[PDB]
Formats: sequence, structure tokens, C-alpha cells
Amino acid sequence: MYNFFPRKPKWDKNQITYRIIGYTPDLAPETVDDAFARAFQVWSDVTPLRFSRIYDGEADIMINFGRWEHGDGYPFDGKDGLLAHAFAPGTGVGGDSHFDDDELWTLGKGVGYSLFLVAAHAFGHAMGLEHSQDPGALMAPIYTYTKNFRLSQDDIKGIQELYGASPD
Ligand SMILES: CC(C)C[C@H](NC(=O)[C@@H]1C[C@H](N)CN1C(=O)CC[C@@H](NS(=O)(=O)c1ccc(NC(=O)c2ccc(C(N)=O)cc2)cc1)C(=O)O)C(=O)N(C)[C@@H](CCC(=O)O)C(=O)NCCCCC(N)=O
Ligand SMILES: O=P([O-])(O)O
Ligand SMILES: [Ca+2]
Ligand SMILES: [Ca+2]
Ligand SMILES: [Ca+2]
Ligand SMILES: [Zn+2]
Ligand SMILES: [Zn+2]
Repeated sequence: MYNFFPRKPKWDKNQITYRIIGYTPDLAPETVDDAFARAFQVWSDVTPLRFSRIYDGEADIMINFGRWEHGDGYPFDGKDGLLAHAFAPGTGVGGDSHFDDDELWTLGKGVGYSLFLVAAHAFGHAMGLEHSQDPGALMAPIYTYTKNFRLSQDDIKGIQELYGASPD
């Protein structure tokens, strides 16, 4: 079933804040923003968690792209291997999600990697979800493309364990 980080860390608030510092050239900026939004919404759908975008100063979830050493001491590794990473909820680095720009970022294709799926996956980590044993779960330790995506019961009960279900 579902898993969390060792000390079960979580946001002390439902109103979360995100900022996109950098883009990938692989996708249109507008299409990146829609991918990051839609990724936030798979989790917002089933919790009282609300993600609101800001365009300057420290946010909860600082989003960027980078390659190799990108100034956090967790280097990326070129094409494939690490696609991305997120930090468990916390101040500063806590919940910050980074994507390796040595990857080919795509949407709606089996070729390269869906920014939306990896982001959804990564944002799981940023809410305090670890990997899960269900091979169909979004918090699977493996990337898998599907054209038509739905949050598994495993991922819903895990996030609702921390933050409760949809009140709306
Ligand atoms: C940069 C990392 C080292 C940070 C780490 N986070 C992780 O270790 C996470 C959790 C887990 N251990 C995997 N993680 C990774 O960062 C690995 C990267 C990535 N690995 S991946 O590239 O091989 C990978 C694997 C799987 C996917 N999956 C998908 O994209 C995907 C899955 C499923 C589906 C589908 N079809 O359903 C579609 C797509 C994508 C990428 C991933 O899993 O995101 C972490 O949170 N810490 C070390 C924390 C430790 C926290 C703790 O232990 O309590 C830390 O010390 N942070 C310092 C400060 C933060 C807290 C504070 N403010 O005080
Ligand atoms: O490259 P991974 O994320 O499938 O291990
Ligand atoms: Ca890589
Ligand atoms: Ca942060
Ligand atoms: Ca790229
Ligand atoms: Zn990083
Ligand atoms: Zn992961």
C-alpha cells in the first residue's frame, strides 16, 4: 500500500504556493504551465489542497529545470536515469520539484517523458508521499506512459491519510 517519508512530514496548511523559475525548450511555455497545473489538480481533486501560482519571491514549491549540478547537491545524470526529484514538505528546499533538462519532455506520446505524469509523480513526493508497491499507482518507483490517466485508490487513500478527502 501507500508510504510516507520517515518522520511522516506534511504541510501545516491547505493553501500551497508554487513558482516556475525556469522552463524547458522542449515544450511551449504555456503548455509547460498547463502541465504543472494539471499535475497539481490530480492531487487537488481528492484533498482540500489548493495550489496557487506566484511569479516572484520564495514560494512553498519552487519548480525549476536543470542538469547535472543545479545548486542543491543532488546532481542529475544526463539522458534517462534521474528524470526529476522533489523534497518532502518543509521550509526552503521542502517540496521544491526539479526536472532534468537532459530529458526529452513531451505530452500525449510514448516517446520521451510526459511532464504532466512526472510532475504529478514528483508532486506526490512534495506532499510527503513515498513510493508504493502497487504497480498501477502514480507513486510507483517507475515511470509508465498511459494516454488516459486516473489517480489509483492507493494514491488517493495515501494523500487523504495526510490531508483528508475533497470537501467540495
Ligand atoms: C532530492 C531528493 C534526494 C530529496 C528527497 N526525496 C526523495 O528521496 C524522493 C522520495 C523517494 N525516495 C524518491 N525521491 C527522489 O527524489 C528520487 C527521484 C525520482 N526518481 S526517478 O527519477 O527514478 C523517478 C521514479 C519514478 C517516476 N515515476 C513517474 O514519473 C510516474 C509514476 C507512475 C506513473 C503512472 N502511470 O501512474 C507515471 C509516472 C519518475 C521518476 C523520483 O522518484 O521522484 C528528500 O525528500 N530528502 C532527502 C529529505 C529527507 C526527508 C526525510 O527523510 O524525512 C531531506 O533530507 N531533505 C532536505 C530538506 C527537506 C526537508 C526540510 N525542509 O527540512
Ligand atoms: O528512470 P526511472 O524513473 O524509470 O527509474
Ligand atoms: Ca537524467
Ligand atoms: Ca520550498
Ligand atoms: Ca530537455
Ligand atoms: Zn534539484
Ligand atoms: Zn518517485
